[PDB]
Amino acid sequence: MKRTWQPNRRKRAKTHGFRARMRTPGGRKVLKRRRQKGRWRLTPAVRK
Amino acid sequence: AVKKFKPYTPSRRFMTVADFSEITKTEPEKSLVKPLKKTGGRNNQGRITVRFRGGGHKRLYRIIDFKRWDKVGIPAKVAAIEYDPNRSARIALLHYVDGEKRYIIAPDGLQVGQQVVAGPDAPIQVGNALPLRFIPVGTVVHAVELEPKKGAKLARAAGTSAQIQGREGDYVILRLPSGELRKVHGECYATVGAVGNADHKNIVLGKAGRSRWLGRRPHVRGAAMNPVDHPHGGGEGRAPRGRPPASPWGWQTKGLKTRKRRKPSSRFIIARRKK
RNA sequence: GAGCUAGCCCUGGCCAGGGUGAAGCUGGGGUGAGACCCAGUGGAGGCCCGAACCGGUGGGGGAUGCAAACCCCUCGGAUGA
RNA sequence: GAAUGCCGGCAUGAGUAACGAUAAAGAGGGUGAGAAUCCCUCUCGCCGUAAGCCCAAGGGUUCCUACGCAAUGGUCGUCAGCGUAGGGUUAGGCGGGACCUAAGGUGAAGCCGAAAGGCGUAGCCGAAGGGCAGCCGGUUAAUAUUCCGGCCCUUCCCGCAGGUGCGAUGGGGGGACGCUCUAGGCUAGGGGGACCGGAGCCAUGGACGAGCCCGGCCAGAAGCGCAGGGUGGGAGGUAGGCAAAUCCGCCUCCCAACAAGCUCUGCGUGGUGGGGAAGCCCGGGUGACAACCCCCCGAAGCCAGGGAGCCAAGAAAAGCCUCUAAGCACAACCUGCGGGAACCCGUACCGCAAACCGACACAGGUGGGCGGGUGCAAGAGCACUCAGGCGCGCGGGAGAACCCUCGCCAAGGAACUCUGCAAGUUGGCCCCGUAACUUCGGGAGAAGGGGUGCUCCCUGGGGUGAUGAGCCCCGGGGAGCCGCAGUGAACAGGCUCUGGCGACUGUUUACCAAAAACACAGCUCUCUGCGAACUCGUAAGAGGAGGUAUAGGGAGCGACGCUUGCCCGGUGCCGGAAGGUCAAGGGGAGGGGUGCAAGCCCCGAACCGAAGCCCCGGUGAACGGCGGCCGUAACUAUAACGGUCCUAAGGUAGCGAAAUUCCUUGUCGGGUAAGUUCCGACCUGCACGAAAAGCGUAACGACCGGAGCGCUGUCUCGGCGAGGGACCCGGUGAAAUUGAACUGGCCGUGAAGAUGCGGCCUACCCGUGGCAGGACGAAAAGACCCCGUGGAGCUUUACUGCAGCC
RNA sequence: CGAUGUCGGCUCGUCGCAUCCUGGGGCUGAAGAAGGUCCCAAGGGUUGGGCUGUUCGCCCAUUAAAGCGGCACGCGAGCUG
RNA sequence: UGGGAGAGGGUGGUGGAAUUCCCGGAGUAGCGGUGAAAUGCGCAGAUACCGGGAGGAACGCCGAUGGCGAAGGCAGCCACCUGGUCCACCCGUGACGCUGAGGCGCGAAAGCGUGGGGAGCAAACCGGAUUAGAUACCCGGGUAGUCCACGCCCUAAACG
RNA sequence: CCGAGGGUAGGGCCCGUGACUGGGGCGAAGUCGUAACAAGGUAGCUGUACCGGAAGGUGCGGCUGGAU
RNA sequence: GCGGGGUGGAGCAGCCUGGUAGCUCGUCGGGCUCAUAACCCGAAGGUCGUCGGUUCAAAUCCGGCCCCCGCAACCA
Ligand SMILES: NC[C@H]1O[C@H](O[C@H]2[C@H](O)[C@@H](O[C@H]3O[C@H](CO)[C@@H](O)[C@H](N)[C@H]3O)[C@H](N)C[C@@H]2N)[C@H](O)[C@@H](O)[C@@H]1O
Ligand SMILES: [Mg+2]
Ligand SMILES: [Mg+2]
Ligand SMILES: [Mg+2]
Ligand SMILES: [Mg+2]
Ligand SMILES: [Mg+2]
Ligand SMILES: [Mg+2]
Ligand SMILES: [Mg+2]
Ligand SMILES: [Mg+2]
Ligand SMILES: [Mg+2]
Ligand SMILES: [Mg+2]
Ligand SMILES: [Mg+2]
Ligand SMILES: [Mg+2]
Ligand SMILES: [Mg+2]
Ligand SMILES: [Mg+2]
Ligand SMILES: [Mg+2]
Ligand SMILES: [Mg+2]
Ligand SMILES: [Mg+2]
Ligand SMILES: [Mg+2]
Ligand SMILES: [Mg+2]
Ligand SMILES: [Mg+2]
Ligand SMILES: [Mg+2]
Ligand SMILES: [Mg+2]
Ligand SMILES: [Mg+2]
Ligand SMILES: [Mg+2]
Ligand SMILES: [Mg+2]
Ligand SMILES: [Mg+2]
Ligand SMILES: [Mg+2]
Ligand SMILES: [Mg+2]
Ligand SMILES: [Mg+2]
Ligand SMILES: [Mg+2]
Ligand SMILES: [Mg+2]
Ligand SMILES: [Mg+2]
Ligand SMILES: [Mg+2]
Ligand SMILES: [Mg+2]
Ligand SMILES: [Mg+2]
Ligand SMILES: [Mg+2]
Ligand SMILES: [Mg+2]
Ligand SMILES: [Mg+2]
Ligand SMILES: [Mg+2]
Ligand SMILES: [Mg+2]
Ligand SMILES: [Mg+2]
Ligand SMILES: [Mg+2]
Ligand SMILES: [Mg+2]
Ligand SMILES: [Mg+2]
Ligand SMILES: [Mg+2]
Ligand SMILES: [Mg+2]
Ligand SMILES: [Mg+2]
Ligand SMILES: [Mg+2]
Ligand SMILES: [Mg+2]
Ligand SMILES: [Mg+2]
Ligand SMILES: [Mg+2]
Ligand SMILES: [Mg+2]
Ligand SMILES: [Mg+2]
Ligand SMILES: [Mg+2]
Ligand SMILES: [Mg+2]
Ligand SMILES: [Mg+2]
Ligand SMILES: [Mg+2]
Ligand SMILES: [Mg+2]
Ligand SMILES: [Mg+2]
Ligand SMILES: [Mg+2]
Ligand SMILES: [Mg+2]
Ligand SMILES: [Mg+2]
Ligand SMILES: [Mg+2]
Ligand SMILES: [Mg+2]
Ligand SMILES: [Mg+2]
Ligand SMILES: [Mg+2]
Ligand SMILES: [Mg+2]
Ligand SMILES: [Mg+2]
Ligand SMILES: [Mg+2]
Ligand SMILES: [Mg+2]
Ligand SMILES: [Mg+2]
Ligand SMILES: [Mg+2]
Ligand SMILES: [Mg+2]
Ligand SMILES: [Mg+2]
Ligand SMILES: [Mg+2]
Ligand SMILES: [Mg+2]
Ligand SMILES: [Mg+2]
Ligand SMILES: [Mg+2]
Ligand SMILES: [Mg+2]
Ligand SMILES: [Mg+2]
Ligand SMILES: [Mg+2]
Ligand SMILES: [Mg+2]
Ligand SMILES: [Mg+2]
Ligand SMILES: [Mg+2]
Ligand SMILES: [Mg+2]
Ligand SMILES: [Mg+2]
Ligand SMILES: [Mg+2]
Ligand SMILES: [Mg+2]
Ligand SMILES: [Mg+2]
Ligand SMILES: [Mg+2]
Ligand SMILES: [Mg+2]
Ligand SMILES: [Mg+2]
Ligand SMILES: [Mg+2]
Ligand SMILES: [Mg+2]
Ligand SMILES: [Mg+2]
Ligand SMILES: [Mg+2]
Ligand SMILES: [Mg+2]
Ligand SMILES: [Mg+2]
Ligand SMILES: [Mg+2]
Ligand SMILES: [Mg+2]
Ligand SMILES: [Mg+2]
Ligand SMILES: [Mg+2]
Ligand SMILES: [Mg+2]
Ligand SMILES: [Mg+2]
Ligand SMILES: [Mg+2]
Ligand SMILES: [Mg+2]
Ligand SMILES: [Mg+2]
Ligand SMILES: [Mg+2]
Ligand SMILES: [Mg+2]
Ligand SMILES: [Mg+2]
Ligand SMILES: [Mg+2]
Ligand SMILES: [Mg+2]
Ligand SMILES: [Mg+2]
Ligand SMILES: [Mg+2]
Ligand SMILES: [Mg+2]
Ligand SMILES: [Mg+2]
Ligand SMILES: [Mg+2]
Ligand SMILES: [Mg+2]
Ligand SMILES: [Mg+2]
Ligand SMILES: [Mg+2]
Ligand SMILES: [Mg+2]
Ligand SMILES: [Mg+2]
Ligand SMILES: [Mg+2]
Ligand SMILES: [Mg+2]
Ligand SMILES: [Mg+2]
Ligand SMILES: [Mg+2]
Ligand SMILES: [Mg+2]
Ligand SMILES: [Mg+2]
Ligand SMILES: [Mg+2]
Ligand SMILES: [Mg+2]
Ligand SMILES: [Mg+2]
Ligand SMILES: [Mg+2]
Ligand SMILES: [Mg+2]
Ligand SMILES: [Mg+2]
Ligand SMILES: [Mg+2]
Ligand SMILES: [Mg+2]
Ligand SMILES: [Mg+2]
Ligand SMILES: [Mg+2]
Ligand SMILES: [Mg+2]
Ligand SMILES: [Mg+2]
Ligand SMILES: [Mg+2]
Ligand SMILES: [Mg+2]
Ligand SMILES: [Mg+2]
Ligand SMILES: [Mg+2]
Ligand SMILES: [Mg+2]
Ligand SMILES: [Mg+2]
Ligand SMILES: [Mg+2]
Ligand SMILES: [Mg+2]
Ligand SMILES: [Mg+2]
Ligand SMILES: [Mg+2]
Ligand SMILES: [Mg+2]
Ligand SMILES: [Mg+2]
Ligand SMILES: [Mg+2]
Ligand SMILES: [Mg+2]
Ligand SMILES: [Mg+2]
Ligand SMILES: [Mg+2]
Ligand SMILES: [Mg+2]
Ligand SMILES: [Mg+2]
Ligand SMILES: [Mg+2]
Ligand SMILES: [Mg+2]
Ligand SMILES: [Mg+2]
Ligand SMILES: [Mg+2]
Ligand SMILES: [Mg+2]
Ligand SMILES: [Mg+2]
Ligand SMILES: [Mg+2]
Ligand SMILES: [Mg+2]
Ligand SMILES: [Mg+2]
Ligand SMILES: [Mg+2]
Ligand SMILES: [Mg+2]
Ligand SMILES: [Mg+2]
Ligand SMILES: [Mg+2]
Ligand SMILES: [Mg+2]
Ligand SMILES: [Mg+2]
Ligand SMILES: [Mg+2]
Ligand SMILES: [Mg+2]
Ligand SMILES: [Mg+2]
Ligand SMILES: [Mg+2]
Ligand SMILES: [Mg+2]
Ligand SMILES: [Mg+2]
Ligand SMILES: [Mg+2]
Ligand SMILES: [Mg+2]
Ligand SMILES: [Mg+2]
Ligand SMILES: [Mg+2]
Ligand SMILES: [Mg+2]
Ligand SMILES: [Mg+2]
Ligand SMILES: [Mg+2]
Ligand SMILES: [Mg+2]
Ligand SMILES: [Mg+2]
Ligand SMILES: [Mg+2]
Ligand SMILES: [Mg+2]
Ligand SMILES: [Mg+2]
Ligand SMILES: [Mg+2]
Ligand SMILES: [Mg+2]
Ligand SMILES: [Mg+2]
Ligand SMILES: [Mg+2]
Ligand SMILES: [Mg+2]
Ligand SMILES: [Mg+2]
Ligand SMILES: [Mg+2]
Ligand SMILES: [Mg+2]
Ligand SMILES: [Mg+2]
Ligand SMILES: [Mg+2]
Ligand SMILES: [Mg+2]
Ligand SMILES: [Mg+2]
Ligand SMILES: [Mg+2]
Ligand SMILES: [Mg+2]
Ligand SMILES: [Mg+2]
Ligand SMILES: [Mg+2]
Ligand SMILES: [Mg+2]
Ligand SMILES: [Mg+2]
Ligand SMILES: [Mg+2]
Ligand SMILES: [Mg+2]
Ligand SMILES: [Mg+2]
Ligand SMILES: [Mg+2]
Ligand SMILES: [Mg+2]
Ligand SMILES: [Mg+2]
Ligand SMILES: [Mg+2]
Ligand SMILES: [Mg+2]
Ligand SMILES: [Mg+2]
Ligand SMILES: [Mg+2]
Ligand SMILES: [Mg+2]
Ligand SMILES: [Mg+2]
Ligand SMILES: [Mg+2]
């Protein structure tokens, strides 16, 4: 049947993107937390 | 006078639609329509704040003129009578000798091609609008402002009307469609006559789908839910109310008055509504 | 976290073919005028049959599966909520 | 040494299951160390509304080529979506941006919030919607509306000519709209041709033929032709379109109206440019100066913003046209022509799938377009088939039990069983015919029947054309032929009677329930006078609703028919300016502490003092409730009648052994040979009953009962056959499980059900195919039950709070 | 209780005998025939239906007879549900 | 042709008396009801009185033993639309008449449907008396209905 | 070809019978009340509606076939 | 198993809180009436289910026994 992952570059970028993050106190704390851990990518790569 | 259908389907048995006989123009005046943002019952938070709404026909809002004192003394011809999906009543297209075009909700009997006019010295004729203080006592009237220069708020539904019962100082005493006796200010405008399309209540929707076209999503009973959802939720098998009948939010719904007690307008209501 | 799912919003698209024959309109009969009746035209409907499409009724298989809900046979809707 | 411990390694099951749709394979020739598996040929089969082709999304080099075979590939591998390397994606016109708006998002102003932040007019963002200029062919191993060729076009800048009151983010028009049905004329597409072109073919008994086979086009500016669409002209007045306005709107007057004129699209044609088959020969060459014509069918597409009907009444903004305003009229704009200018991103490949979502080269999921032919009434159905694409990445044998999918069956025909579950039967079209009942629609495809092919003959109407031929489409009559059989294959209702529930089409427990449940039109109660009630929110703000009592909220009942009785004492709700009670506050009789004292400080009765409660009324489609005992009639029996106790009042109509009846398979009747179910009755209704509605009800139902006919492998009762497995061989090779094991039967014993103890009995060692009695077999730290002063959901006149409201 | 799957049906049986039938007997209020009652006897046999989930039971039509019990109310790594 | 009487019918208006309710005043201990009473209402201020308002229904005197219509039936007043009828004159047509199975139309009241309306009255129903009982007569309440529009029903001691 | 009739399927009328059920007629001396005849002790009858063990009662309108 | 009950002939008070048995109907005697019912005037009948106990004293308070309604009998 239909599964749960239906990839969508726009959805992915407008939901977990860098700018979606910075617009929100909880989203900037994500980037902070992910930077502090040393995440190579702070955010999903999506090709556009 | 409503129109029946033969029982060629189960739902055509009782379905009745309006006869649309008073209608003369079958497409709206482009200069006076705007898009009607469909809400679906949701508010700016995105939340349903009126249950069971959405999914009805697309409509264009027809801009209705409720402050007829905007053009005192300028007669207008009644050009057409059109169908408005945003109200039970019909609407009349007015060509003013100004050249300006406006809609008003059509009173009962108004004929296309009569001059209508609004103002203190206007005739006491169906369709004319006057300050309440100049309409003779006993005259039925509609599109009544509730406060001066604030817009017609009362008597706008098909077949409704309000009767002038008497004057008292700066205020006239109106009997609203509910039968309430209210003091409305004499400078409030009102269009003489009753609103038309009185057969509007005699329409039998006929089937579930017709309720859906009107934008009315299906309505589920408290008794059909679980206690999580409703005071009347749950129970093994069916069940009476088991407590005084109540709304989903707990407050009682058989008799409990909800008008704010200390409302300032209480000073101006004379008799609460009948029946 | 509504890229699954549920409701709404905006904007598009899809529904082979066949059947039934409402109102109306026309003609004729009828009457004081009517109601009405007959034919023809007409083409209404949460109308019928049935693919796509949407379902998931019964049974069988499958059960370390082809599949963490599938396969086959049968069945519901298919201009509409 | 144990923790169903943790990490890792290696065992067992085992050379066992399995190797992923039963569409299908065989041979020959290549290559190579090696070939069922790679390449070529021939034969065979499978898809063909796809299993073919083109987009979009997503994927991200998977594309092409060379060289490779460790791993990946369920086997093999020389092959590959794999390893290495090189190559490959070309645009003013296609898509997106430098244009526009939609929901929504954001947001100068403004509002709100302890902080974070929440709103919000304009404006901005935002597309698969609006607007905007490219068609056909050739070329590469790999890109092509992108390169090239041909013929077209757009916008910007600059100049020239002519014209004009030029000029806008401002005014106005327009853009601009639904559903169903649908006319005329075309195009896409397709069928035919005894006409035109073509390498050839004559077989195996006949055919040198009006023979077979193949092909008979594509695009194209101006002009022209056909069919459509859009559109009145003038004048005067003018107070509206938030300035102006010659525009628009409104009024008036003259002429013009199925026209004409002007303008716009479609199709046709069109200079010109292309393409061009089978067959043969090695992707190409030929064919070939290829031919390129006639007729028919014909859209759902086009003309289009066409027409009619209907109600549920059907985006916005820009481009565009027009009006003017500042300004300016050396301007500026409009038109025609010319030269110049024209940027950024995408473009490979997969794309119903081995490249996307499913951990997999996974029988599942994935939106749009094209989807040919013939026959079957039609069709995107069904069978076969073109183009094109595949034979599903283990094979070879064998022909056991057993399993799956399928075929047939003597006699019987539901005897099977919880149940006709399953499987038969029925099945398309045309014609005859068709009951109770009904809300007059229906029930109805009721039921039940007859017909159905091929050939000859005669004949009626349509469409095209021309009125004719030809083509094509509907028919009517007659005479015949063959078979077991003519919807000869494939797709394609079994029917009837009778109950229960629900009116009905719909909805639901994604993944054990599709129902009698939810919803539903319809009925009633109730709240709401609009800054409505109600809902979300601390608020601002929203929804309600740009609605106004014929409206909006809440609740119950649930089409329709006939109806819906009695009780207001208790609870709720509504009404009640008295009385009772009542907190803060007012009041301050009267006390108290301290000081030399003025004073300071404390306590404090009467009395005044809201809502709420008490109290008085009302109120049932508000929560709800609607009795007991005893007696009585001239046979008996039964009690119309009576007595009394109690209640707020004692169940009315109608129904009743029922989705309700415990005793119960009640009793009687029907149906059967036989009926715990079924239907009809009776009524001592354990324990129906009137909007948690009562009783009915045509029609509807993948609901649940009962019966009958048809028909059958369901069964008496089983037999045979097919293919896929199971078995054997070669290749690959799992799993849960497992204290160790050298693991028998009985009768006893034992923590009470022993391979393991005792006694006896039996028994050479090791396998393979099979069956499931045992290993209290596996799986899951029992989901029942109990325990735990463990937890969670729900309720209430449990406690205590809080929101809200007063 | 770190699981001994719980009714009935179906299939497959096997054992007990307190014997339903069949074989052998004694007593009889056994004339015969046919019964009654007890004893011995487990070799074999012990039907097909209607009803209900039913075991059981009642009923139909037969029969030599339509036996009763145990095997985890025998048997779900055998099926049903 | 010219005249006349009439509650004949339909539509739209509209006038006063009265009952009820509501608001204001004034006012106090009962009112109401009956055969007599009780229920009921009343110090939360009833009854009686005055001013104001809302609303429905029926039209007093005229009124008669009267008038009109086919019957059912029709009564404040006004206007419109319309039916029948009688009288005079003796003008026209020239038997064109009578009756009437079926048909069609009208048809008091109650009753039904859909809206509206609702003061008084009042089946049902509740209560109070009476009563052996009193599912009645009497009293206090009281819902359909009585009223309007449209559509039905079509009955009668629809009688002279 | 037609054809007695046989068969399959579906209708229509009539008759007999049926658990049970409705009212009806009749039958010396059973039970309850007393509706009507007198103003029958509420004048009666009436069409209709609702109610009640039963006659009946009540509403609405009608009749005199009503007494005084 | 838990709850309530048994009293003139019928149906009910009195039991709690020990001394006293009461209400309606019925029954019997009388009246009225032509007569019956109604109505009026008088009166009779209950040792309180039964045995035991407490007590000065028991319908009453406490036990047992008898009978009669009511509620309950759930989890498999
Ligand atoms: N037992 C047997 C007798 O029974 C009937 O007689 C009885 C009547 O039926 C009763 O009459 C009642 O019923 C009638 C029906 O209308 C009413 O008129 C009348 N008012 C009523 O009183 C009357 N009460 C008693 C009488 N013995 C028969 O007729 C009689 O032949 C037979 O011998
Ligand atoms: Mg699926
Ligand atoms: Mg996943
Ligand atoms: Mg997707
Ligand atoms: Mg999305
Ligand atoms: Mg910060
Ligand atoms: Mg934070
Ligand atoms: Mg119709
Ligand atoms: Mg209208
Ligand atoms: Mg518009
Ligand atoms: Mg505009
Ligand atoms: Mg918002
Ligand atoms: Mg938000
Ligand atoms: Mg003032
Ligand atoms: Mg209605
Ligand atoms: Mg309605
Ligand atoms: Mg609804
Ligand atoms: Mg609703
Ligand atoms: Mg509902
Ligand atoms: Mg539920
Ligand atoms: Mg929740
Ligand atoms: Mg709640
Ligand atoms: Mg709750
Ligand atoms: Mg409840
Ligand atoms: Mg429930
Ligand atoms: Mg229940
Ligand atoms: Mg979604
Ligand atoms: Mg979803
Ligand atoms: Mg349909
Ligand atoms: Mg299925
Ligand atoms: Mg599904
Ligand atoms: Mg299901
Ligand atoms: Mg199965
Ligand atoms: Mg099947
Ligand atoms: Mg099925
Ligand atoms: Mg269908
Ligand atoms: Mg383990
Ligand atoms: Mg383990
Ligand atoms: Mg580990
Ligand atoms: Mg091994
Ligand atoms: Mg093994
Ligand atoms: Mg496998
Ligand atoms: Mg495979
Ligand atoms: Mg295969
Ligand atoms: Mg060779
Ligand atoms: Mg070689
Ligand atoms: Mg070699
Ligand atoms: Mg095809
Ligand atoms: Mg393919
Ligand atoms: Mg493919
Ligand atoms: Mg895209
Ligand atoms: Mg990938
Ligand atoms: Mg390899
Ligand atoms: Mg290798
Ligand atoms: Mg390999
Ligand atoms: Mg924009
Ligand atoms: Mg914001
Ligand atoms: Mg776009
Ligand atoms: Mg473009
Ligand atoms: Mg091309
Ligand atoms: Mg090369
Ligand atoms: Mg190309
Ligand atoms: Mg200009
Ligand atoms: Mg529509
Ligand atoms: Mg074209
Ligand atoms: Mg030729
Ligand atoms: Mg020959
Ligand atoms: Mg030749
Ligand atoms: Mg001018
Ligand atoms: Mg204006
Ligand atoms: Mg202006
Ligand atoms: Mg202005
Ligand atoms: Mg202006
Ligand atoms: Mg022209
Ligand atoms: Mg022109
Ligand atoms: Mg050549
Ligand atoms: Mg199309
Ligand atoms: Mg198409
Ligand atoms: Mg299409
Ligand atoms: Mg740039
Ligand atoms: Mg490309
Ligand atoms: Mg593909
Ligand atoms: Mg697709
Ligand atoms: Mg692929
Ligand atoms: Mg993969
Ligand atoms: Mg594969
Ligand atoms: Mg796949
Ligand atoms: Mg197609
Ligand atoms: Mg054929
Ligand atoms: Mg090919
Ligand atoms: Mg391929
Ligand atoms: Mg295969
Ligand atoms: Mg073998
Ligand atoms: Mg072999
Ligand atoms: Mg096997
Ligand atoms: Mg057979
Ligand atoms: Mg048979
Ligand atoms: Mg059964
Ligand atoms: Mg059955
Ligand atoms: Mg079946
Ligand atoms: Mg029919
Ligand atoms: Mg048929
Ligand atoms: Mg039927
Ligand atoms: Mg043939
Ligand atoms: Mg022609
Ligand atoms: Mg079918
Ligand atoms: Mg039943
Ligand atoms: Mg249903
Ligand atoms: Mg259906
Ligand atoms: Mg489910
Ligand atoms: Mg689920
Ligand atoms: Mg699940
Ligand atoms: Mg699950
Ligand atoms: Mg789930
Ligand atoms: Mg269903
Ligand atoms: Mg209803
Ligand atoms: Mg809130
Ligand atoms: Mg709030
Ligand atoms: Mg607010
Ligand atoms: Mg709004
Ligand atoms: Mg409403
Ligand atoms: Mg009926
Ligand atoms: Mg009562
Ligand atoms: Mg009550
Ligand atoms: Mg009360
Ligand atoms: Mg109360
Ligand atoms: Mg009370
Ligand atoms: Mg306090
Ligand atoms: Mg206080
Ligand atoms: Mg006080
Ligand atoms: Mg108070
Ligand atoms: Mg009270
Ligand atoms: Mg209720
Ligand atoms: Mg007796
Ligand atoms: Mg009595
Ligand atoms: Mg009471
Ligand atoms: Mg009952
Ligand atoms: Mg009752
Ligand atoms: Mg029973
Ligand atoms: Mg019964
Ligand atoms: Mg019951
Ligand atoms: Mg029955
Ligand atoms: Mg109820
Ligand atoms: Mg009916
Ligand atoms: Mg169903
Ligand atoms: Mg049953
Ligand atoms: Mg049943
Ligand atoms: Mg059959
Ligand atoms: Mg078989
Ligand atoms: Mg085989
Ligand atoms: Mg032992
Ligand atoms: Mg032992
Ligand atoms: Mg043992
Ligand atoms: Mg072997
Ligand atoms: Mg075993
Ligand atoms: Mg445990
Ligand atoms: Mg349990
Ligand atoms: Mg438990
Ligand atoms: Mg505790
Ligand atoms: Mg706890
Ligand atoms: Mg256990
Ligand atoms: Mg068992
Ligand atoms: Mg069997
Ligand atoms: Mg024995
Ligand atoms: Mg012998
Ligand atoms: Mg002897
Ligand atoms: Mg003897
Ligand atoms: Mg013998
Ligand atoms: Mg033996
Ligand atoms: Mg039994
Ligand atoms: Mg037994
Ligand atoms: Mg029995
Ligand atoms: Mg014998
Ligand atoms: Mg046992
Ligand atoms: Mg057992
Ligand atoms: Mg099992
Ligand atoms: Mg079992
Ligand atoms: Mg005259
Ligand atoms: Mg006159
Ligand atoms: Mg006082
Ligand atoms: Mg009259
Ligand atoms: Mg004279
Ligand atoms: Mg004379
Ligand atoms: Mg004469
Ligand atoms: Mg003559
Ligand atoms: Mg003469
Ligand atoms: Mg007649
Ligand atoms: Mg009448
Ligand atoms: Mg009437
Ligand atoms: Mg009715
Ligand atoms: Mg008395
Ligand atoms: Mg009585
Ligand atoms: Mg009564
Ligand atoms: Mg009564
Ligand atoms: Mg008379
Ligand atoms: Mg014959
Ligand atoms: Mg014969
Ligand atoms: Mg014969
Ligand atoms: Mg006698
Ligand atoms: Mg007697
Ligand atoms: Mg009487
Ligand atoms: Mg009498
Ligand atoms: Mg009388
Ligand atoms: Mg008399
Ligand atoms: Mg009564
Ligand atoms: Mg009765
Ligand atoms: Mg009685
Ligand atoms: Mg009675
Ligand atoms: Mg009465
Ligand atoms: Mg009369
Ligand atoms: Mg006694
Ligand atoms: Mg007694
Ligand atoms: Mg006592
Ligand atoms: Mg006496
Ligand atoms: Mg008396
Ligand atoms: Mg005694
Ligand atoms: Mg005693
Ligand atoms: Mg004694
Ligand atoms: Mg003593
Ligand atoms: Mg004693
Ligand atoms: Mg005693
Ligand atoms: Mg005793
Ligand atoms: Mg149990």
